[PDB]
Amino acid sequence: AKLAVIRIRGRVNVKRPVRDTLAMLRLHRVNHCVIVDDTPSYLGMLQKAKDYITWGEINAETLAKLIRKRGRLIGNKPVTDEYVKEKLGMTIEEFAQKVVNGEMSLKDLPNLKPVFRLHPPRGGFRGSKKRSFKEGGALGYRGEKINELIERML
Amino acid sequence: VQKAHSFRRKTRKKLSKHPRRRGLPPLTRFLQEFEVGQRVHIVIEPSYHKGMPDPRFHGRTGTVVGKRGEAYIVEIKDGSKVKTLFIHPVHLRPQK
RNA sequence: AUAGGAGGGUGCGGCCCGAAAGGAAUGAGCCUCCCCGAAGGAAACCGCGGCGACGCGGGAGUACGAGGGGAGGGGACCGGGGUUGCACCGUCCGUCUUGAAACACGGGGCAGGGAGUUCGCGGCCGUGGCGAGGUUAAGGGGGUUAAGCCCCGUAGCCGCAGGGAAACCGACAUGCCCGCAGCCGGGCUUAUGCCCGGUGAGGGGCGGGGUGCGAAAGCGCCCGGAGUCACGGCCGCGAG
RNA sequence: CAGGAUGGCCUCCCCGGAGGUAGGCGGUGGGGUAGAGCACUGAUUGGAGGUGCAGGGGGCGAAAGCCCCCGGCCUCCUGUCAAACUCCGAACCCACCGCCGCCGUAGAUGGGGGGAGUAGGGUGGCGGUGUAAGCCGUCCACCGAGAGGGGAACAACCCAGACCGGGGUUAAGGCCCCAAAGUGCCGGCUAAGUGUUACUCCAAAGGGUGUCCCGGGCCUUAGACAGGUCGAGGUCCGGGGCCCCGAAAAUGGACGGGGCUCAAGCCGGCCGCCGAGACCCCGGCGCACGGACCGAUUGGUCCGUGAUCGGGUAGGCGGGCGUGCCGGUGGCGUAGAAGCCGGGCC
RNA sequence: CUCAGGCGGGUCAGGAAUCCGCCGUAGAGUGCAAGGGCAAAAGCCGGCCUGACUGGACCCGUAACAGAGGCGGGUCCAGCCCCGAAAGGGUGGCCUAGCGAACCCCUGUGCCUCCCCGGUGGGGGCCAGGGAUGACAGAAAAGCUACCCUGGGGAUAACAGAGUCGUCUCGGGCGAGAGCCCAUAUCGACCCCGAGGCUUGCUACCUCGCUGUCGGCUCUUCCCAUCCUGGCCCUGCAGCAGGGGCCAAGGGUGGGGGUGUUCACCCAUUAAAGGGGAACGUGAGCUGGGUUUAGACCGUCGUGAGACAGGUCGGAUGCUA
RNA sequence: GGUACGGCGGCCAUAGCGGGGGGGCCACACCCGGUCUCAUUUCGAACCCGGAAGUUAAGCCCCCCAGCGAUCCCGGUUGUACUGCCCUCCGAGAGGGGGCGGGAAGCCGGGGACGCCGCCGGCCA
Repeated sequence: AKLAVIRIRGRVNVKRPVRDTLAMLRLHRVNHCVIVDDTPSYLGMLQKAKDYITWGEINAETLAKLIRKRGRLIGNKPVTDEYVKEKLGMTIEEFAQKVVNGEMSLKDLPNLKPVFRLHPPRGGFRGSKKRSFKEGGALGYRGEKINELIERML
Repeated sequence: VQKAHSFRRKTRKKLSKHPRRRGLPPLTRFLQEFEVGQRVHIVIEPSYHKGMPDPRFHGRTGTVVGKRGEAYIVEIKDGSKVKTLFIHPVHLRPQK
């Protein structure tokens, strides 16, 4: 499946291994989101950097909304229905559905960058950024509940 | 008190041998052969004192770059520089 | 003359000055009206869930929103400056030090003066001339108000052949293999572009050669032509 | 040994062309730490059994010797150990391979050249030492060389890494007043102003029919305990939460202060709101890289990419501002030059 | 060929002399510390020998990563050899310690060379071995300063502050034991848990371009772990008195001898003649007896200059707020 | 192709130690004698030379065991001891704790285990 990963903690008091892991995950700043595969390598990277990120499974509807709102092309240009139809012949909803189902990867939209720069959540995070989501914080594996966070951050 | 590094410095357990492994080893390791470009581990045999590499390198994997006499030439990467060692095959092991 | 912080910072309000150099009667502060609008973003009202704080769906992505435009009214101020009031913040400057507001050192005020300079040798780089050659020193001749200007001056220095303590001997103007740029042929490709094949200056790896040690093998150094002069700059050693 | 040199770490330029590896997954190998254990070495309480074994006390002697306590050695049972022990043994770390991820033809890895500064470190976790403070190493996280928002102030703790003008939302944490946001909601506890302290920067052994609970044994609702008569739960034991005693200091005074008792304290949870230069959006500046144009020497204009550019001490590199004199070029001035006081504009 | 140690047997012979069997994973040995390695051996016993040699190449360690003179080690080529039937082994000791630059000198061995040329005596040069610097990456090397001077350091001691509380003062837990019986009227062994910062010590955090020492006099103030004064409780409290404890810091806590003394000792009174903090309160308030310069004497030590937390005599105290 | 036959080996105890039963086509042994080859720091004990009168008693070969030793699997102790990363979580302190990721040693009980492979010959066929 496809996993959405959001960086939570900042860039200070982070040791070199985790810093490099996050850099390779392309989460250079806070409130940044990426979509990755569910392969063992990526799972190991998430396990390594689990104390500064949260992640979960993303629905087709949430992926489509994220692409339409925060999806940006090279040059920080908006992703438009005209452009998506021209370069794929399908709507953003069908593109997201196919991506989630695994028919093809986001990389098949030309000039689309892998990073979504989300907005701070409405009402803030419902837990401290120093404890895992299971305990009641905001870090660690979140499951399907990451869709609510994605909605609150667009 | 600072102590300089010697050949057998702090090797009491590294160069020790199992009580049930005493005596000379089987001859297969003695008579094994390698080819240029092969990768070989370095596992020192305490009972054979000739052609022994420095225990500093015990447990590392190197590349065979030739063979002079009965000893194989193993090229290893210490830090960033390249080091050449001459090791009897009894101390070497193939990488599967 | 009831008020506390290194004497300042951000924002504005009193009082005062505002001819020129700043805007402005070809119209200032100001007042009224219309349009678009990013991130963001209500409420009235109605239905439902929770013991409760409250929340969910419609209202609605509506009202509003940085900023971007248009129209009408009025008719002389806005910008700027001095001082002071209020709200919040702010424990001076240079210095050694792990650590300076420091009960660590140097600090009454103002004006002038004040601290990587010159030569010799060596290593580099930026640029320019000539180029298997480069360059003159001392000095000489012409001309001139003059020490400027013009011409000569091969002594010398470095480079052209390296090895060796010395005696002494004394080498590729290319015999092969990879190969970047570039060029040529083909395919994909709207074009830049990508892939493949050949050739490939420069660059790299072999082969062969000179010399020292060696009985020899074999090793060290060197060999298929780029150096020299000049101006400026950085550093090294010696001179204070 | 308050000083130098060679390295490590920084900066600037060049060549050389197709790979590289801080993180992850699997695999091929190495290890002897934590823990554990007695199989080696060395310790360690008692009981049983067997051994004259050159112990030692005695009985027992012309000599040859035996009869018991006690010492030693061996086996078993029982109760304990090891930084300089190991029959075993992790987490974890290291080398090499294949792949994912990231960087690289806008030139990495790597190589040559020029210039440095650095030879007192501190806090924080771990290891050896020390009564402790501390001393000495190790980890590279923060200060040194670091803004802004908080913990009352604080170097190190929390959020957070910063070009300029604006709008919004969050972070640490906070919401009775100082002070922006709740005298917010549900169940329970404390009566001590205990507390109102994340850490920097908070006193114990022992004890409490003080209270709120959870387990277990005896009796066990007119049958239990207190005084064979009453007539409903009694009598014990081990535990959990809060509080109490144990608890004495010197200028007058510290939960930051006022103050607070179904809290404005504490335990288990929840619902709103407030709050940064962080994150999002709009406009502007510069820098890095690539591209197209014009200027007769280092220069100028515009376009494209930047989530993967914008703090900074020692130090390295680039551009620019200002002063005296000289060779040129173009000029100003007694209708008022230089200089000097106040003011406007870039 | 197999060791140490042990069991059973045997004339002298015994615990132990030399011998015969069985068991025996090394419990022996391996030149020397320790670790590692060694059983038809690397140990014990013998035969032969001198590879503990000559001319060279490359590589690892000292010195990881990451630079190095000198040195040690490893893998090899060639020459001449040793053992062995052969393979195979030999460049010292089974591996890790036992050692050292420049200049100069000595020895070996063959060559090159010395100013116009040649011979001779002698010298110079290349290669190899050797003589040492233990402060061991290599000076040739004794002291006092109180007559001292200079540049610095709070990178570093003494007084004072700060941290700590081993030590010191004080308190608590259990209760063996002593108390005619009775652990708790009184004392409280062995052991264990704490407070203070009033003794000493430890650390080296601030202060060395100066924060002027001990004691005494003067003066102000504060704490209670209370000596007297006020009020109480237990008692092995008859009274008069004693022992222990509690509340209580308003008041008092004095005068003298020797000694610089703080302190401690002593005297006569007294209700008692308590202990402590304030830069060990108080020198821009005082005094200067001691400490601690420059002069001098004695004892001891030193060859001497001289020194002594050993004595003794003398030895400066700045001020216009 | 058969063989209670040997020689050379690989892993080097799950293969060892200690026990019980069975065998001698060939073959392996014990065994007989020391002129010669060879040797005793004496010894034909070992080593060597010459053979088959006798024996399967021993070695050797085949089958069996769980007494000692070794080691493999399953269950319990047990996700116990220990440990990597984050933490404004609890403690006066020592030290503990929450989330994610690893995970023993010894002991108890039940099975396994008295070796498995390679090459070539002898005898028979």
